[PDB]
Amino acid sequence: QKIPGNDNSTATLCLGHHAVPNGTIVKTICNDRIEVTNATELVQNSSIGEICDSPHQILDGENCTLIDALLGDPQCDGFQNKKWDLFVERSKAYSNCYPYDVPDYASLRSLVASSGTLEFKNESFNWTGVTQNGTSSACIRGSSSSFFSRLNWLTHLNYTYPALNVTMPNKEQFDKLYIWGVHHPGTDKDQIFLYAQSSGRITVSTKRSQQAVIPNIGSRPRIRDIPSRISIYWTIVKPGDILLINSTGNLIAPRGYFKIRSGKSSIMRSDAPIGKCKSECITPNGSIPNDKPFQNVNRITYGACPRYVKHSTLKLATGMRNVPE
Amino acid sequence: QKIPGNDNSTATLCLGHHAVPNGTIVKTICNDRIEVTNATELVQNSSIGEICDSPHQILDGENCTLIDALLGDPQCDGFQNKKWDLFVERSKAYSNCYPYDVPDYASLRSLVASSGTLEFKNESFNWTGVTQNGTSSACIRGSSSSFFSRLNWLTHLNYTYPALNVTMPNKEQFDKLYIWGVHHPGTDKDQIFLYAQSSGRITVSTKRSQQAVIPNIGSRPRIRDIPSRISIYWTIVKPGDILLINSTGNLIAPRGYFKIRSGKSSIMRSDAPIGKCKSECITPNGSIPNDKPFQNVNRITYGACPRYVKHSTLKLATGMRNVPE
Amino acid sequence: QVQLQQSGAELVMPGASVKLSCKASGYTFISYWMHWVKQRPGQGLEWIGEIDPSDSYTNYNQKFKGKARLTVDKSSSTAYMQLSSLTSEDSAVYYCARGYYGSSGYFDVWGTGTTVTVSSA
Amino acid sequence: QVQLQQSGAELVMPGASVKLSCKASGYTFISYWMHWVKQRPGQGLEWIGEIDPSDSYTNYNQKFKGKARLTVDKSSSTAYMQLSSLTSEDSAVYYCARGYYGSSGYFDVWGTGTTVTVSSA
Amino acid sequence: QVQLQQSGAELVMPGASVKLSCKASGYTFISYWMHWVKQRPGQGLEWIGEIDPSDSYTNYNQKFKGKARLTVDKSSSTAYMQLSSLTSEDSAVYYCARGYYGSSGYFDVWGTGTTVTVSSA
Amino acid sequence: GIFGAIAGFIENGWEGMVDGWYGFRHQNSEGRGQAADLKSTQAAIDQINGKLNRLIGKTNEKFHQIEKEFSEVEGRVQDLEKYVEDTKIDLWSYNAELLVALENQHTIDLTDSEMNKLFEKTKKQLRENAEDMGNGCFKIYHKCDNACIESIRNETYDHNVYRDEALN
Amino acid sequence: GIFGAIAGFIENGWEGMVDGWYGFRHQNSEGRGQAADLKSTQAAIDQINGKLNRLIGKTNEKFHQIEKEFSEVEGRVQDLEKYVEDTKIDLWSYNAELLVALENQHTIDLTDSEMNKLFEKTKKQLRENAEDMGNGCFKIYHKCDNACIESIRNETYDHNVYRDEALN
Amino acid sequence: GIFGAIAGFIENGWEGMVDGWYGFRHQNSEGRGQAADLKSTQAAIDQINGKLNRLIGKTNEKFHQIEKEFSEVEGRVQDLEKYVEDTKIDLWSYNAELLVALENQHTIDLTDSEMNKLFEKTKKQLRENAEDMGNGCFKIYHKCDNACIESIRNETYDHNVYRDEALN
Ligand SMILES: *[C@@H]1O[C@H](CO)[C@@H](O)[C@H](O)[C@H]1NC(C)=O
Ligand SMILES: *[C@@H]1O[C@H](CO)[C@@H](O)[C@H](O)[C@H]1NC(C)=O
Ligand SMILES: *[C@@H]1O[C@H](CO)[C@@H](O)[C@H](O)[C@H]1NC(C)=O
Ligand SMILES: *[C@@H]1O[C@H](CO)[C@@H](O)[C@H](O)[C@H]1NC(C)=O
Repeated sequence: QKIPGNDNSTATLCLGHHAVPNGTIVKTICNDRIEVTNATELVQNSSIGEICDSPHQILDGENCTLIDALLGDPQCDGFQNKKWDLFVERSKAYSNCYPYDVPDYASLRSLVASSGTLEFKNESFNWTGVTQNGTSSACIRGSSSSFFSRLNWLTHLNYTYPALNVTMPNKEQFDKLYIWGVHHPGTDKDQIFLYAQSSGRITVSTKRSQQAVIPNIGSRPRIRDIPSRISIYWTIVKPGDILLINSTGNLIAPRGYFKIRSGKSSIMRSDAPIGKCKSECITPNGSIPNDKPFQNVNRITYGACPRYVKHSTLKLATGMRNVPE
Repeated sequence: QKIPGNDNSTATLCLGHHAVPNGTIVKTICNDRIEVTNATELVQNSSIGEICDSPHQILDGENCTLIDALLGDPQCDGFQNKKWDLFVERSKAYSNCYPYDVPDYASLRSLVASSGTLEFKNESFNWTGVTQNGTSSACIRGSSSSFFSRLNWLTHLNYTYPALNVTMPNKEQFDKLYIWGVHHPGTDKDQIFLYAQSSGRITVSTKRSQQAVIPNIGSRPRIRDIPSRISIYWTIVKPGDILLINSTGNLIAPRGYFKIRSGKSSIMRSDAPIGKCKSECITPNGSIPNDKPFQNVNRITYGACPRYVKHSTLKLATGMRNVPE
Repeated sequence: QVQLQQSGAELVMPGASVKLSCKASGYTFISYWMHWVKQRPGQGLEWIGEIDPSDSYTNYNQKFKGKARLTVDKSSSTAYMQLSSLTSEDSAVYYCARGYYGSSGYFDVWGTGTTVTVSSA
Repeated sequence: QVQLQQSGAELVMPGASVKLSCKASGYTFISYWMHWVKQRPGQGLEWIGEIDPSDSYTNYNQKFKGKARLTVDKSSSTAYMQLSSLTSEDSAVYYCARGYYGSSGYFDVWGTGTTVTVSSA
Repeated sequence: QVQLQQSGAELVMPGASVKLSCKASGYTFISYWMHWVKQRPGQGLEWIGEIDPSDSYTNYNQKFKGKARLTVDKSSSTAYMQLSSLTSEDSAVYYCARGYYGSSGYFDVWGTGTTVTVSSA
Repeated sequence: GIFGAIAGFIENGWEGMVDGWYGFRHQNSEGRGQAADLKSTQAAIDQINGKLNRLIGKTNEKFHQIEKEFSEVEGRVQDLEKYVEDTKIDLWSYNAELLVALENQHTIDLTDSEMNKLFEKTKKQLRENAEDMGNGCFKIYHKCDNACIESIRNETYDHNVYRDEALN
Repeated sequence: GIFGAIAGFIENGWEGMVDGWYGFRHQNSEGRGQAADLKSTQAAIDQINGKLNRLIGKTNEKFHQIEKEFSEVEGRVQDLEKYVEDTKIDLWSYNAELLVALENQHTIDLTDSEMNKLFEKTKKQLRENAEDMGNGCFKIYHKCDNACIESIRNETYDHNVYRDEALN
Repeated sequence: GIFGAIAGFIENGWEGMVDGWYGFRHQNSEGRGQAADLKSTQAAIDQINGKLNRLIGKTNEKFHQIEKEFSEVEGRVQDLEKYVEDTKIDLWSYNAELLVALENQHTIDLTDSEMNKLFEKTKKQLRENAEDMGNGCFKIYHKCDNACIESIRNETYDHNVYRDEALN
């Protein structure tokens, strides 16, 4: 802003503008390397690396998977009947019981992530002539080798498996989710010895819809000494409807309904531990601050989170054009 | 620009900007029929009509589909063990020998398209007591009627089909895609006389998952004198995981495994022949040069292609506003 | 194609008058100027005048005042040359040339020429 | 971190000349002004002069003509005073200070001072 | 709904003073001009004067100097006339009218009128 | 934000400017020539090239996608695939039409005015001799030759005041 | 829609401004100086904050979404999820890049000129005292002290136009 | 890219926008008045109608789509359908809010300034008797009647300068 010199009669008042000696390079619609005085980094480049559960109700998942948290996971029975707003599943993911294989595992994971409120109301039933509370061999709880706490391992009683015809009406105001299963033995001799005679048949039907399954028999690869699989099913019941567990063979019946609420809940496969902060946006890397419009941390989010973009350094021109000399 | 008189009392001058008498109509946010000096046609209106394959290794068509090549089409034996970055499927392509009916055909098509790397490692197996290397009638291969080259046809041997229990673990460090099938005959008498006794029972289980199928016996309409179908299944195996083919009846077994890696390949359905350019964008109408942001050639693309829009004449005002007259 | 089509040859009396033509085509007439170049056989090229097709600005060579005049017809895209008081020294080939605007004056497109001959025979 | 580095103490003849220095760092030299403030022992601070580092515009205090002279070196980001005809009344601690532009002149960053003693001992 | 409400009928002595009212409503007062039109019984309409409600700019008819005086009250959105030196020739019906700004002056909304009678009876 | 020059007080324009986008047409005693301000047209061409760097070339290498061309109907998942492909195409077609509209509008808006530099350059030697000209042709009363227009082009113009005409 | 001042005739500006975003210098007889504006800097900061209201905060509470990472390969249902998430990410990344481009351009465009208020304010008293200056370096021929510059910055300036000894 | 007139030096404006958007106001010996520039208001209404031509009517005629209103939970695909519908609306709502913001900003920008046409028209007739003025009102020294202001409105003015007085 060159000013001529000491002038008396005139006054050269170079009414100019403001400059900053340091500059920040931002992108415009014309030039990709323009420089501005100040710039706000819109994309959250990095996290604090930690999950902080103070604003939300983040439930830890150390040696826990959510579908086994629904089940009787012996390493995860300390999280039973626990509310959560965000379940984090640890990358170690060590499940130590019979190998469950939900045929629509992603669907059940997304369903209970959407519900997010674990209230297992232990419901009485009409199982007559069965052997409830079976003994597993890979669930490790109290050195007793019990089954899942929440699923009942119904087998023969007095060498007889009657055709079960149990029901429990929905006489309440909320939905009742029934998490049941069907067992896939290694051999036909195993099914004959354990559950019933010859094959098995299950027809689980609500009033409005039905779900039937035939168990499969075959020699699976052994996981922790089990040549078998258990496949888990879900039977959402609307108010006023009737749930009717009609099974003849490999029934793994629920001990009670799971209360579901269409609430602010989700799941997130992560590895960072639980800490203490004030931030409501959580990422598998860790809880990031919410004061950014975009991010580059990860795709998977929960809560009031910035939107994921593929860029890394979108800086908003939070000032005028820099001409720092 | 109307300039003043010559004399001008010899004390004058002038100024202007621009003109060119050509005219090009572009669209703005205010008007839709404004005229500019120059304009770049942002939408690739037309192609060259031919698939030219210099940047991407594009594998040929010639009456054989990708699933035909994966099944080992007797019409196309010259495509085995052939790497490819882009597959083009001819519109004149037809199936041969047995009509395969993959129950999730688009899923397998997309899976092997994303694979894009054919190396059928001819893995040795333990098929004992079966009549492998079976011969069909609708196959044509040197006028000899030889079955699929990339997988095996197994029937009874010495009027006996033992319950096969083979396994081959993943001792390597890459995923091994296994392509197997189950045979759906045209008659119960055909099932009894040809494969095994009575019905069949097939379960193919990995450590991490399981796939099972019961064969179905029907009376399907004849294609090339074949009143039957086969259905093809895939059993992706992670490193360390162990595959276990378990079957009692109809086993259309692999002769090995297909190598799969997370490549950047894709399938494409087209009819254009093979030529030469330097163009890395391919469309079913033929390769277009991707020196444009958008296109109106086709929806399906491969590689670095402009984004398909429903417009046809998006012209950017590369120049400025024209006042020609 | 930008071509300045030009007329044929003429033969008139000494002291008579002739009117030449040069039809412009393929481009907008009022954009670029017109210039005419005289070349006597065995001699050098000479610049005689310039015109503005938009509003008829006249600038002539100093040696050719009152002898060469420039007119245009904007309807037909034609540039005309009227010559007066012809002498035997005037026999030359007159080239109709295009011209960039003003004193820059680089003649981007030329013409073919008319054999103008002055004789009493 | 902005700091106005300052030289050591000097002890010169009465009537001789001394040239102080103040090397500015951490900020662009031409932006903020440079001011020098004199403080006698036990007395009040006194404002010497004011200089523009961009083009060497100088205004001096009315008691300080011919005694203080302000110069800058824009390459090394430093400012100098030159003292002429020194007397024992000039013995003080000279602080080089930054400043806002011009007459507003609030000295946001100060210096450590320079003990200048004028004596024949 | 815009309507220019007026007062009732009023009777004065000859030479007395009366002040009329016209309360504008339904529109912002300072926008449109206020005009007064007098209709004598059985005669033609006559234009009295014009006033700017924003800043009290007044232009009067040439026959109405010293006789009509136009004032406004911007708080209550109303306009007044002051009458001086009244005579029996002044008995008529006075209509207050709105108007477009300035000389164009088309009276888009009219008023009901007030009967003013000047008599000694 | 139009500036009202290219459609405003520059009403016709001359068609011969093949070397540059802008120019400084003039009229002298020695011939009414032309010009081309390389700085302004270079700035305009540079911002067009910067616009086309995000557009012409350097696309997104999207290799494998979903199947968009379809056949006889299969299920609800085919309807979902068609719906997501159609919504992507509608979003991208709206987005491309919007992008063309904003960038054509911005190209018209920026290639407009910036002739105030010539105004302020000419002011201090035009302020005294018959005062101020701005109607589109700078009727410059500085009696000069092609050297002064060369200086105006070069942005190296001094202020030799013409006090012979102060008011008329 | 650039106005060509901050990259135009305000060539570098001066960095000893910590009192705002826009400036006012002077070269009075009582020493030079500078002072920042009150309402124009506040207007620029207010529109920046208005931009940041829809950017900083007001993030949509998307609680439960689809799984965006996969370990195994499933096919039709999986690559559709990958396709919809990748198209959402590409659309939102283009939206973010486009948004940054448009409002960085708009921030550069609006933080430009607005000298015209000072030009018109100085104009009527700078008509007869040796005319005017058009740059950002006003030669205000009104011989006035720091109180005059206080009136210039204070938007309350009476016009004592200087009668004689002007225009030579 | 604001121009600083409507919120700038048009501090109040008058409320007779019944015949046009833009106005022409005056002071006279023969009474004041008001008009409307038919060219400017017709231009502005033309850009408004062109903005509305892509918006009012001509909607994208999409007949069959995926089911958006849902029921009791199914698990897969329904979650994907809700996700793709949510993101579709989330992108379209951001796109609608962005479109409203850009077009309202651009409408405020284009319905701004354009005093420069009248300024350059009046500069020639005020360059020698008094000078111009831009603070609020537009002072014109040319003593004339409603016909001269009509010629100002008609954009056909002859620049007849009273040369009797220079600046006083
Ligand atoms: C359970 O988790 C803890 C850390 O949370 C870990 O140290 C331990 O090894 C885990 N249990 C097993 C059986 O791996
Ligand atoms: C449950 O049902 C069985 C047979 O359906 C019945 O014998 C039994 O009494 C029922 N339970 C109770 C608590 O009544
Ligand atoms: C089975 O176990 C549950 C608790 O897990 C208990 O309440 C129930 O009485 C048991 N039933 C039998 C038959 O042992
Ligand atoms: C400056 O303006 C303020 C209000 O804007 C008011 O005090 C007065 O007009 C001015 N003050 C001085 C000290 O001139």
